Amino acid sequence: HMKIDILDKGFVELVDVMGNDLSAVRAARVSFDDEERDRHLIEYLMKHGHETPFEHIVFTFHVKAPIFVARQWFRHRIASYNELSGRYSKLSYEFYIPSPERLEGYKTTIPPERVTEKISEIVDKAYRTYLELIESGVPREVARIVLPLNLYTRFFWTVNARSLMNFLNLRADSHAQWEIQQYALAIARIFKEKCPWTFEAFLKYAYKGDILKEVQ
Amino acid sequence: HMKIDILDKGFVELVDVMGNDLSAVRAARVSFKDEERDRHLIEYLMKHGHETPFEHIVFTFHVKAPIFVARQWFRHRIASYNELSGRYSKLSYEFYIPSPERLEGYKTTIPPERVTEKISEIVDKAYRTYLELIESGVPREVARIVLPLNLYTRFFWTVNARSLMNFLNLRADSHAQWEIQQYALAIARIFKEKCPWTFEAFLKYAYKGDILKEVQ
Amino acid sequence: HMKIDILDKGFVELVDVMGNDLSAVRAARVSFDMDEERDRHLIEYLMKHGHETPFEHIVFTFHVKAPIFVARQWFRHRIASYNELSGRYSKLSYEFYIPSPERLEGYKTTIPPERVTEKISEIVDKAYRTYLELIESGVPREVARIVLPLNLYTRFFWTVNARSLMNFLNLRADSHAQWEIQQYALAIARIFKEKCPWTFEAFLKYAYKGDILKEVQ
Amino acid sequence: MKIDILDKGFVELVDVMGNDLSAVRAARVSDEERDRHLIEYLMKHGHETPFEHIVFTFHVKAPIFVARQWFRHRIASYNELSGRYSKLSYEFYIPSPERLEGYKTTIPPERVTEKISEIVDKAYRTYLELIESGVPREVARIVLPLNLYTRFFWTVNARSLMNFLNLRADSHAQWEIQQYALAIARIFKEKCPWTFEAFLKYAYKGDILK
Ligand SMILES: Cc1cc2c(cc1C)N(C[C@H](O)[C@H](O)[C@H](O)COP(=O)(O)OP(=O)(O)OC[C@H]1O[C@@H](n3cnc4c(N)ncnc43)[C@H](O)[C@@H]1O)c1[nH]c(=O)[nH]c(=O)c1N2C=O
Ligand SMILES: Cc1cc2c(cc1C)N(C[C@H](O)[C@H](O)[C@H](O)COP(=O)(O)OP(=O)(O)OC[C@H]1O[C@@H](n3cnc4c(N)ncnc43)[C@H](O)[C@@H]1O)c1[nH]c(=O)[nH]c(=O)c1N2C=O
Ligand SMILES: Cc1cc2c(cc1C)N(C[C@H](O)[C@H](O)[C@H](O)COP(=O)(O)OP(=O)(O)OC[C@H]1O[C@@H](n3cnc4c(N)ncnc43)[C@H](O)[C@@H]1O)c1[nH]c(=O)[nH]c(=O)c1N2C=O
Ligand SMILES: Cc1cc2c(cc1C)N(C[C@H](O)[C@H](O)[C@H](O)COP(=O)(O)OP(=O)(O)OC[C@H]1O[C@@H](n3cnc4c(N)ncnc43)[C@H](O)[C@@H]1O)c1[nH]c(=O)[nH]c(=O)c1N2
Repeated sequence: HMKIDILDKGFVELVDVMGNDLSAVRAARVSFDDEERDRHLIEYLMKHGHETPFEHIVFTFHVKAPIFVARQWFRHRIASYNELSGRYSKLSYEFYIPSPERLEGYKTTIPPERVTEKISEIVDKAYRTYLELIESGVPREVARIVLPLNLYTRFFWTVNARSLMNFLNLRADSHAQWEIQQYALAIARIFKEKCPWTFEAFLKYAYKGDILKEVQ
Repeated sequence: HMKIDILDKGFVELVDVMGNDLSAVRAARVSFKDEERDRHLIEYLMKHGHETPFEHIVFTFHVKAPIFVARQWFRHRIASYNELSGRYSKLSYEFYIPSPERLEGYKTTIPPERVTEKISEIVDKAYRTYLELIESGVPREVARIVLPLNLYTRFFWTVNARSLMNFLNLRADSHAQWEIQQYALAIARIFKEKCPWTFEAFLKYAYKGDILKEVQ
Repeated sequence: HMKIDILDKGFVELVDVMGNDLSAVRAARVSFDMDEERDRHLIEYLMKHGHETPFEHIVFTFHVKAPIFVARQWFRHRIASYNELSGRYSKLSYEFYIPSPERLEGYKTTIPPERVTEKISEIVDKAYRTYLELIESGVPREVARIVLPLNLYTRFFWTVNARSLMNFLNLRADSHAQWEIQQYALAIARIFKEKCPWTFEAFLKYAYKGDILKEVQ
Repeated sequence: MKIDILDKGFVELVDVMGNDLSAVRAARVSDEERDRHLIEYLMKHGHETPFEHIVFTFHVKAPIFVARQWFRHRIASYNELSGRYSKLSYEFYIPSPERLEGYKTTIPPERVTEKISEIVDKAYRTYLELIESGVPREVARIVLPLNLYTRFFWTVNARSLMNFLNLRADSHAQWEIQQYALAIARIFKEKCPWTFEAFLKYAYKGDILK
């Protein structure tokens, strides 16, 4: 299974896939079974906006992302989600602590290392308060509300190539938060590995973002 | 490939599938095996209305059906479709001619065999008019409008188990037209073969229709 | 109620609408927490930068009477709500779309365009008479109707938001789409322009991918 | 219509399209007593598509943990407060001691309320300190707790709204979202009384509304 590590404790793991570039070719021509002619069709469908044949290629991912990242991701309605229940599921209680390198470019009054320290400080205080409430008898659903937005969560993502290509135009772009951009780059990498023709054609004719045309 | 013939010239063919019953188990637990425990979870998710884990099992079918059946089918929006272009495809023109046995139960002034003959008569007249217009230079998109609603079409249907179970509840039921009931029975057969635990649980706790609890 | 007649016997009628151009402004203004000129400037900004979600808050309900072959192309738009006349039970008017000889202008035909119109009328009369003969003899509606041509008129209700409506106009109000549905999309664009003038103007200026709306008034 | 939820939250009706007859007009394509009888017929026989023609727009102010459960309902339109570009107001959900009634706790319920206020003040002060020192909003905000209030616009049709009520206006859903769901049901009852009544009588799967 393809697994790309993202941020300090996160990942993107490919669980399953249905079809390849030819799944889109079969659907566009409508018949159940030439390499150059088939790849030429992929480029034709892409450059002319014939997006429906690409809905026949489906992916299942296992993502471990911080809640603030998952909140931006889960806004993509044309997909299937299954996340860990904060009310009942036994979470690992891992948190995203940005490295000082995340603050490179911004001029700060305090050192970037002090920002990293202040984030660690408040997640430890919040987590200790949570355990103290849990130990005292407060139900999980009430005690968990004190936990920060950088807390790690795990989910299953079933998405078709069409909706995956929309996620890439929006999330694999400089206007999206750096944290989600990283997760989208891993999604693009897994997509390129499984559908090389559809990915290449996408970057050539349909891709609206910027970071995928700059980063290898 | 599983292929079930429906009506006089139609079929339902399984193109591809992603996952099995365990795909729904993995998605519900949020983790990438105990037969009794896994089957007990499928039954728990089904009886308590936890339907989202079943969206992680996806199917691709190749269906050949009359346009009046396709019109009823394509009303199911939570799916992916790709049909033959009536405007450009050099399609095989075949029509659904109901057998006299289709009219069994209804009291008719003319014999059921005469109904079958009258349908064949008018489809031949309509098809001959179409070819005459096509030969005379009329574009396909205009000449085709004279063809009857029993004209066979071909399409590719990508649907997840949840939306497939909604289709079964509605189309594999006596209230739906006899022609689509037949197509839904073939869908249920391919679904049972690939996801036996999910199909058994669905019939036991969620299935709202009638014909699937009567027909084997 | 706005009603635009399409083809020989069809129409597009506006049943209801929710919101206007300022509905999209109110929905966008919640993001960055906080005037006609300023609110029109926002619509144009959202449109040119691909911020499409605020436009989902403007919803329309239409009543369309179109030939089945047109409805088949329309109903492919899944991000909408539909409700059509039941062919199995509903009492249809039994009206058919007969193209005028002017529809065949441009194409070189061996037979005159007037003969094409006559041949279409000929076969719809034959099919309709066969249908009534089966209906009178006791054949159930669901079986007897299968002989009727694709040019037969149907009626439906269409509930669609401005975002999905703008996808429809992109695809159907374009030269690559069949002339029949282009006509229906032009009336949709007309009703959309009348209710959402700022959104429609911004749409043609920055987001519209088709061709006929930038040429036809 | 505005219904206040929890300590600082609300559900406000922005706009609505149609009423009970919008579903009647949409169904009749396929008299008060005869129209109401149709509503009950469509509901008891599972004819749900005519109800998609009644659409609502709400303005909701709810904590992030409630919004996370709400936003899982994909058959709807959402528009939320950025966070990356918006000005973070000191608005967090502090449960009252009455929220812990029923559970036996080692510390008093009033001390739980105090400990929640204590940690939100610490997290909000840390946030302002990072913001003042030059840390961008999108990075500094990650320290804020899940009880932080957010605002969003919700455009949903009656069919998807009735699915939301079957799931969220039920004892199995968290008590906080149940409260919001009761406000969604109240506004729905006021605008579509026939649809709500028939829904309660034949289609409603939950428990708290009955
Ligand atoms: C750089 C940036 C900034 C922000 C945001 C995003 C980005 C990249 N987003 C999220 C997007 O709005 C959108 O949710 C997401 O891009 C998914 O984007 P999305 O495009 O809505 O994805 P989808 O999976 O829901 O659906 C895929 C396609 O399906 C169609 N669709 C689906 N449901 C529909 C329906 N109901 N009606 C009509 N069409 C519908 C539509 O054509 C869409 O492209 C914000 N959202 C918000 O509310 N306030 C904000 O300030 C921001 N902003 C701050 O982070
Ligand atoms: C009491 C309780 C506990 C938990 C949860 C919920 C509740 C109430 N939920 C969230 C539900 O899934 C939620 O109701 C759903 O997302 C929206 O619930 P939902 O019912 O899927 O609502 P929708 O608006 O997305 O869509 C409305 C309808 O549209 C159809 N649909 C939409 N998209 C589809 C598609 N892609 N494929 C097929 N059909 C699709 C489908 O028929 C659905 O009924 C959990 N989810 C999770 O992953 N782990 C968990 O432990 C939990 N659990 C704790 O949090
Ligand atoms: C000129 C022309 C020619 C032809 C066709 C059309 C035209 C204009 N179309 C129809 C399109 O394929 C399509 O259905 C629709 O027009 C676009 O219709 P569409 O763009 O898919 O619109 P929508 O309303 O279903 O959904 C709105 C948005 O929602 C998203 N979406 C919705 N459901 C989704 C999902 N499940 N997965 C991923 N994304 C999904 C997606 O981003 C989409 O833009 C054909 N279809 C076919 O099967 N064979 C053919 O030969 C032809 N062709 C000959 O007539
Ligand atoms: C016996 C019988 C008879 C008829 C019909 C069906 C059957 C089974 N229909 C068709 C019917 O109205 C419906 O369109 C199809 O059965 C598809 O059902 P869904 O919408 O549930 O599936 P679909 O696949 O489209 O969606 C699945 C689920 O997604 C949700 N959903 C999808 N899009 C949504 C949206 N925009 N808003 C809210 N929820 C949404 C719903 O929860 C739905 O259950 C009909 N139709 C007609 O027009 N006239 C008629 O007379 C009949 N008669």
